[PDB]
Amino acid sequence: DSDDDRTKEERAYDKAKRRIEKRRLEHSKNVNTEKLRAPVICVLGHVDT
Amino acid sequence: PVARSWVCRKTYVTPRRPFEKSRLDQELKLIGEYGLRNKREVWRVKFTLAKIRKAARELLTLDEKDPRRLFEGNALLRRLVRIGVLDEGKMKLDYILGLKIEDFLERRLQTQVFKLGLAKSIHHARVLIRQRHIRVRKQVVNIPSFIVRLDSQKHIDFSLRSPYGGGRPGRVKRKNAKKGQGGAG
Amino acid sequence: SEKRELVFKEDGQEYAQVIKMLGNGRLEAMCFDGVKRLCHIRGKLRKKVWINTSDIILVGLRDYQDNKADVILKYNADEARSLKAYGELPEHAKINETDTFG
Amino acid sequence: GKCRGLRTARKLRSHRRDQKWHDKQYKKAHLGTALKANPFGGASHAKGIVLEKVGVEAKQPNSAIRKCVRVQLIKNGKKITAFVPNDGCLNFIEENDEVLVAGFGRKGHAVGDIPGVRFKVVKVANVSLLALYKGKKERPR
Amino acid sequence: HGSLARVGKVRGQTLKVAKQEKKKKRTGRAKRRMQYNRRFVNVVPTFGKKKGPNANS
Amino acid sequence: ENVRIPGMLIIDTPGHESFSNLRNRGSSLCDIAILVVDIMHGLEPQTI
Amino acid sequence: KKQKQEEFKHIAVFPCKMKILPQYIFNSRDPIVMGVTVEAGQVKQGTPMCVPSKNFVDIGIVTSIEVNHKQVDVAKKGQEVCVKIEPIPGESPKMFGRHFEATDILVSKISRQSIDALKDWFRDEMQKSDWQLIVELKKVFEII
RNA sequence: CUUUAAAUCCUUUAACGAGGAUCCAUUGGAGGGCAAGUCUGGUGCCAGCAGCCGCGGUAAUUCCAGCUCCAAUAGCGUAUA
Repeated sequence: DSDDDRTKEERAYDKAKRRIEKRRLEHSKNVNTEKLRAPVICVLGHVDT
Repeated sequence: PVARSWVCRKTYVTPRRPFEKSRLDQELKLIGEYGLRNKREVWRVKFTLAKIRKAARELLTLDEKDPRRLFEGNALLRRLVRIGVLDEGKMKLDYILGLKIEDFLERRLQTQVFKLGLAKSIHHARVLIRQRHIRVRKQVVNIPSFIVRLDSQKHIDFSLRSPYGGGRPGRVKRKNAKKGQGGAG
Repeated sequence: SEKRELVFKEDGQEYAQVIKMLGNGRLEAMCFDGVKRLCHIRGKLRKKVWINTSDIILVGLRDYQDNKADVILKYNADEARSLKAYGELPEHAKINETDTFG
Repeated sequence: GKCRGLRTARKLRSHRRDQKWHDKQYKKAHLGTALKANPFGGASHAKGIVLEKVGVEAKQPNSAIRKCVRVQLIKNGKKITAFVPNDGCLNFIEENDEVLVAGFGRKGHAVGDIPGVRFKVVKVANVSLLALYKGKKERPR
Repeated sequence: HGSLARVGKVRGQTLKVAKQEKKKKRTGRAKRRMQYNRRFVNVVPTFGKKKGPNANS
Repeated sequence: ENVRIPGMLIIDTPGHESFSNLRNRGSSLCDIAILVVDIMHGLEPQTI
Repeated sequence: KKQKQEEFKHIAVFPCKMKILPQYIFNSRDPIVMGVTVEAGQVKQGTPMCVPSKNFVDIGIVTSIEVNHKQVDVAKKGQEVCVKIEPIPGESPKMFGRHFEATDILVSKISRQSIDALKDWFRDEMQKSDWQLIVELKKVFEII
């Protein structure tokens, strides 16, 4: 059978990478509308302000 | 302060001369003729014979008619008879210094199965021992370096779970049958 | 003796001149850059040619250290003034048939 | 022995003590001067810092030039000369690098045609030099 | 020539070739028994210096 | 709307001499910037 | 760099080409008082003086540079200064009109170590005209 | 299923699971000590090898790469006491 390449070391993680970006994609398609994260504010200025 | 053992000893021994013609010649001859894996087991058989020879030399150092001399003289001779390598009629203390490596290797399980005639070749016998097919008195043994005692010589046969001794056919047989009715139907 | 092939500089060589002779099989030469270098005799040049003082010598440069270097081949008189006429050596280089005054 | 008497043993013991003390390897192994003067300080391997790359000349019958590294030790703080083992390996290292150094195998003596060098380079930049030579590992950037 | 003291010269300018077909193994059961029976049955002891198993001459 | 938020995240920032060019890890992540200005002086090159 | 100047002041000699004015001679020997105008480079204390046309014989070591009886350490190009030059100990003193005359263009005696010392750190005080003077004094002193 | 405070480890047992059975065994050497090629190609006292003798000079039984071979084997080589 010829499904993968000659060595399985560089072919075995392809299914794991396929499952981690499909988990990334599915987590981006089932999303909530309200109660989001806490935003960030960023204090900058001159000396002695 | 733990409940451990820390008790272990070396079984083989490394020879002093690393490269020599003749020593390699009969070592390779013994390995090829008795179907051994590598030189470690023949070195450990040499070490066991060296232990028995040292015990015999120490026992013959002691004078005659000492109760310790008779005690482990009878114990060592009874153990060597019970292994079966020593003949019954050679019931003497100083005959310990007159046997060699192939006498110890004759009582191996591998060559005993090979001499029993139920195996084709010595390597086929080692594979058949290794792959869980032969029981020793209703107890399967999967290892070739098993010292068969004299009382257990007449009780070596195939395992009841093995397909050779009567049982379920193997994995490739049922796969061959599944392929047969796959191609036929 | 025979007119061999006159070689130019490649990457790692420089035309030097011996100004003082060292012992123990080592040599000191004055390269035409302005700095000092210590030279070692080639194994092929161990006894075949006797390098004297005040002559043009080809020295192989060393990159990790610039104080120790190695000679390559000797130019005696005729390839010396022919390559002087080619213009690699400047006017400041004097041979003058091995004059010790400088 | 020669002094052979039944009720004498401390004369033989003191003579054996003096004759064993009047040796070379026993005197080296049982004095603090040999361990103090050792650059390794009694250790099999040690780490140091590469500061110079130089080239030493070989002996009289063997005519070549050897590539060797001046290394300053971490534990002591004095300079040595260390010789890179294999062909095409001076370009693998550069100045200001940590390096692991070990002896040749003559218990602190020069080996072969290389004068004044008794140590060799094993590991540089926490990666094996043999893997750098054989291409099994790629050099850190 | 370039220079005398450039490292990796013969390592750098040597030619490159590839490998060949994969060999097998019998864990020395016939791997060394083949040279044993070559030295015993095949190669006769000739009265001279020696006659090796790798002697391709 | 002030009830549903999970608190607030505050980032303080430098801005002395030899510090105005380290805003890569300080300004590339914070959403709402706050600029505190002194009315004695006003504009500054680092502020602009 | 102040300490580097302080212990490398003697080993660092700035290049200088100097044109001599006629008939402005006061003392001919022990020491050398001669009111000489700078035409190239700069003059500092301890700078040696030689003659190129007389197989490179040194004149002496200078002591002070005076501009209308006022001691100025550094004199630039185009100024008439008065230089007090002293003979070096261990060698014979020299006289004007016999060992050297007013028809010669005077240059400062420099060494290859001094050129290297001016090359390594003296980038600030060594200009393009001084670099051309360095090239010329390399091309006249038979040094590379 | 068993073990176990509860699992994991071992053993038993269903259904899977091998033909170049790619389900691919390396580590050091081949002048002497010291097992093992007067093989092929390249630089040719250079690069380097070498615990010790010694190999390298444009015919290298020692260097640098391919083929074969020997040593021990899931183990082998180096430095230190």
